[PDB]
Formats: sequence, C-alpha cells, structure tokens
Amino acid sequence: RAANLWPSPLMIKRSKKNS
Amino acid sequence: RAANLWPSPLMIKRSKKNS
Amino acid sequence: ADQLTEEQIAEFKEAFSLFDKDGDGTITTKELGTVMRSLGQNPTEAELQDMINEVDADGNGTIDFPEFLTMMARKMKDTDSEEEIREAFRVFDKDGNGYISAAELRHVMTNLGEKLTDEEVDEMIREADIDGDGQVNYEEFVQMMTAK
Ligand SMILES: [Ca+2]
Ligand SMILES: [Ca+2]
Ligand SMILES: [Ca+2]
Ligand SMILES: [Ca+2]
Repeated sequence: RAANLWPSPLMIKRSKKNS
Repeated sequence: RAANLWPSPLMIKRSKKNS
Repeated sequence: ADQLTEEQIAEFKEAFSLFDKDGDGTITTKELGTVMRSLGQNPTEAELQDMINEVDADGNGTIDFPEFLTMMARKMKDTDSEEEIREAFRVFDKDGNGYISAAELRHVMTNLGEKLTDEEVDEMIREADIDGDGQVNYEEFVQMMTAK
C-alpha cells in the first residue's frame, strides 16, 4: 500500500523545511 | 475552460427562451 | 460581503433546467457532455471533465447554484493557511484544485523512488481519506501525520 508513501513526501518535506 | 463554454450553451438557452 | 438578488438571478436558474436538460438541477459530466455533443462537437471526454473542474470552485464535486454566479463573475482563489504544507501541497495538488484526485500522487509517488501503479493509487487514498468522502483535503492531510 502506497499509504506509507503518503507520509514519505510529507515527512521529507517537513525534514527539508526543518533543515 | 468553463467560463467560456458555460455562456455558449447559455446563449443558446437564451435563444431557446426566446423561441 | 454584498448579496445577490435571487429574483433577478431567476433568469440564470433557467440554466438549471434548459442547460441541465435532464432537469435534476445539477450539471454533471453526462448532461454537459450531451449538450456539448450537439452544441459543440469539440470537447473531448477528458475536456468536459476538466471543464467541470473549472466550474467547481468549492470542491464539493457538484455544480451548485451559488458557485454558478462565482464562476461567471470572479475567478480568484486565496491561499494563506497551508504555509509549510503549501510547499508540499503545490506539488501534491498538481492540477491546482486543493483536493487529491489520484493522478497527482501518480507523479510524486513515482518520483518518490519506486513506481506508483494506478491499482494502488485508489487503495492509498482510501487509507488517506479518514472521512471517506473520496477526496483528500488539507484538514485530514495535517490531522494524519503532523497530528499525533
Ligand atoms: Ca442534470
Ligand atoms: Ca460546487
Ligand atoms: Ca489536486
Ligand atoms: Ca477526505
């Protein structure tokens, strides 16, 4: 299920935005 | 788009109301 | 702000009858495609679909009378609450309609590393959509990962 992929781009965004 | 298309049949509608 | 005279807009309500053709008070892709087929012969299947998405400014997925006036008056959209998630949303939205349809993830997930199959694109949003309305709004987007 791509569901885990849902949080991936959003988490990566949060990480990138936090960096 | 919609705003151009919508008035088109709408114009025909006017003609239909006039008919 | 301001208001609209329903009595004067009654002439426009004729579009919810004559334009509608079926007479249900709701413009959908079926009847629209019918009218555009006899009085158009140009808009394709994907065209009438995008066209309807060019009318629905509320994102309820249904042509309603209140938005009818908006479409034929002021085509402007604000944005100022989705700050960080906006940076993600502009990429997640793709088409620019707020809600996630499916084709959008078909780009961000395929560019996530692996390849996103159209068969999993439905299963993924069905897991995303907490309400079960069939759409992904900013509300459930933040109230899923960011909100523990
Ligand atoms: Ca109808
Ligand atoms: Ca609508
Ligand atoms: Ca979208
Ligand atoms: Ca939802």
